[PDB]
Amino acid sequence: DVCEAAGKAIYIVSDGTGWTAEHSVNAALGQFENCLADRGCAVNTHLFSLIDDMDRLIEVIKQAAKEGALVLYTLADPSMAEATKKACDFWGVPCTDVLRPTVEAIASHIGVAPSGIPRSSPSRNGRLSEDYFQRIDAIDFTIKQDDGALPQNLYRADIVLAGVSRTGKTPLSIYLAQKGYKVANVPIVMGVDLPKSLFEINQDKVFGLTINPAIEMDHVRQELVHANQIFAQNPSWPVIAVTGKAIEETAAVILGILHDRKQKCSMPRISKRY
Amino acid sequence: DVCEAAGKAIYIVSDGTGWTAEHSVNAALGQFENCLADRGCAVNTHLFSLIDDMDRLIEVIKQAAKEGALVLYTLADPSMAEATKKACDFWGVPCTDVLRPTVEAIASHIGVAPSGIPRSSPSRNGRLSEDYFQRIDAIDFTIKQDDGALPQNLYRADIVLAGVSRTGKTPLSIYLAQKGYKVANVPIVMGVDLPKSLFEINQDKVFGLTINPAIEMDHVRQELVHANQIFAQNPSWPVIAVTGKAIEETAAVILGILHDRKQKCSMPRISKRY
Ligand SMILES: Nc1ncnc2c1ncn2[C@@H]1O[C@H](COP(=O)(O)O)[C@@H](O)[C@H]1O
Ligand SMILES: Nc1ncnc2c1ncn2[C@@H]1O[C@H](COP(=O)(O)O)[C@@H](O)[C@H]1O
Ligand SMILES: [Mg+2]
Ligand SMILES: [Mg+2]
Repeated sequence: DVCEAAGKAIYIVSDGTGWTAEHSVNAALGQFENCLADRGCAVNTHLFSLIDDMDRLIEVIKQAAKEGALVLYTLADPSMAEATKKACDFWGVPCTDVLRPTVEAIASHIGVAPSGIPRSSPSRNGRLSEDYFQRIDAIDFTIKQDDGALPQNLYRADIVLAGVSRTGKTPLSIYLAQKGYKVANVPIVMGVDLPKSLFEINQDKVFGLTINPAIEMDHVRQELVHANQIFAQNPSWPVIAVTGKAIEETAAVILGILHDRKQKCSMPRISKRY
Repeated sequence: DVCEAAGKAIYIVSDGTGWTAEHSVNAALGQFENCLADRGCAVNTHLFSLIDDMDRLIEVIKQAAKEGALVLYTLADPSMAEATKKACDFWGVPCTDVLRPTVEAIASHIGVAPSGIPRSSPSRNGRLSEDYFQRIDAIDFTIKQDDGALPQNLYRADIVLAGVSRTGKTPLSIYLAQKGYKVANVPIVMGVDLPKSLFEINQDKVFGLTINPAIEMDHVRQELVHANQIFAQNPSWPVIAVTGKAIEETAAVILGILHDRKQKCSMPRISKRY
C-alpha cells in the first residue's frame, strides 16, 4: 500500500524553497515539448524543500536511487554539494548542481567569495529588502481595485492594460504587480464609454491587448473591431496580440517597451540596481 | 547625454522572456547578502528578452563588453550558445550558460535529445498546457472573493489561510493561486465570529498564520493572543510563524504539509506529473 515505478522521475532538492530549481526545470522541460506532447516520454518532478542537514540529505538520495531518479539541486554550503555528488556517485544516480555555476561566475565578476549560507539558516535572516516591500504595495494596489474609483487609479498606476474581456487582464496585472508595478485594468465593452481620464494620463503606459479570433460568437468579432478602432484613435498605445501566449511572455513584451520608454537608451533593456 | 560605469554589471540574456535566468540570478545573489547589505559590492542586472537571432545577439555582447559586464544566458539553439561563448571570448568578457547543464542532464536521463528550439519560434507554439489553464481558474477564484459569499468558498478552496490582518494573507493567497491552488482567506478579528463552515470543512487544509510581535499597539498582542486560542481550539491546524519570511518560503511550508497529508508517503514531497 504505497503512492510513489511509472515514468522517468526527477528530484528537485534545495536547502531553501525548491522554486529556483523548479523554475529551471520547468523551462528545461520546454526542450522536450514534442516528446511530452504525445507521451513519447513522461516525467515526475519531486520537490524537496528545506534539506539543510546531512542525515536528511542522505535519505533523499537513498530514496532517489530507490526510485531511480535524476537529482537537480541547489545547496549554499559547499560540503553539502560535495556530499550530494559523492552520495549520488555511491548510490550510482545521475545529478547536477543547477546554480553553483551561476553563483561562481557572479563571485569572480564581483570579486567576492560566496557566503556558503542558505536562506534557511539562523544568520542574517528576516532581512527582507525594499524591492520586496514595494512588490507588496503593488500587489495590494492591483487587487484592491474597483471600477467605481477608476480615474484616480489611472494616474497612480505604473501600467494600464486596456482590452476586451477575453484578454488575460487579471492574471497579467497580478503577474506584473508581483514584479513591482501598480497595474490598472480597463475593460473595453461595446456600449460603455471609457473613462476620460484614460486619455488624460500619461499615454506612454497604456498598453492595448487583443485576441486573434483565428486562435453566433461573432459578437466577439464585433468587440475586437470596436477595440481596434479605440486603438487606432490612440496610435501611441502598443497593441499586443495575446492569444496563445503565456502571461510571463506578454509581461516581458510590456516591460521591455515600458522600460525602453521610461529610460531611453542605445540598447533597450530592463535594468535593476542591487 | 546617456543612461547606462557605476557598479559591477550583469547581463541576463534569453531567446525567450529572461525570467528563468533572472530567477537564478536573484537566488545566486543571496550568497552575497552581506556584501550587498553595506554596499560592499553593488550590482546592476540588465535583462534582454527575445534575443532569437545572430545580429541582435552580437550587438548585446558588444554592448556588454562596452559596459564591462558578465553574461548569464539561456539559449535553446546550440549554435547561438556556441556563438555566445565565442563572441564573449572574442570581446574578452565573462559568461556562463545557466541551464544547458540542466537541459542535458534531463536529456540523458529521459534519453531524448533537446529540440534546440526556443519558445519564441513559430513552430509548436500556442501549445499552452492544462496545468497553465488550471492556474488561471485558481487565480480567478482567489481574487474574485468577497467575504459575503465565504462559506461556499471554504468548501471549494484547496487551501484556507486563517490569521490576523498583519499576516501576509493576500500576497500569499495570490502566490499559491499561481501555483494551481484555489485559496480562501479568513481573517481573525477581535469581536467578529468566524464562519461555522470553517470548522465543518475538511480540517486538513486550514493553515493558521501568525506574527511574532518581537519582529498603545499591544492591541496587536491582544489579537495575537485571541488568535492563538482559536488555534489551540483547533490542534490539527499547522500554525506558521510568518514575520520576516518571504511569501515563497511560507508557501513551500504550506505546500509541503498540504502534499504530505494529501498523499501519505515514506518520504514527504511535492510531486507533479508531466
Ligand atoms: N537571501 C538569500 N540568502 C541566502 N541564500 C539564498 C537567498 N535566496 C535564495 N538563496 C539560495 O538560493 C538557492 C535557491 O533555492 P530556493 O531558494 O529554494 O528557490 C537556495 O540554495 C537558497 O539557499
Ligand atoms: N515551452 C517551451 N518551449 C521551448 N523552450 C522553452 C519553453 N519554455 C521555456 N523555454 C526556454 O527556456 C529558456 C528559459 O528562458 P525564459 O523562457 O526567458 O525564462 C529559454 O531559452 C526558452 O526558450
Ligand atoms: Mg531552489
Ligand atoms: Mg530566461
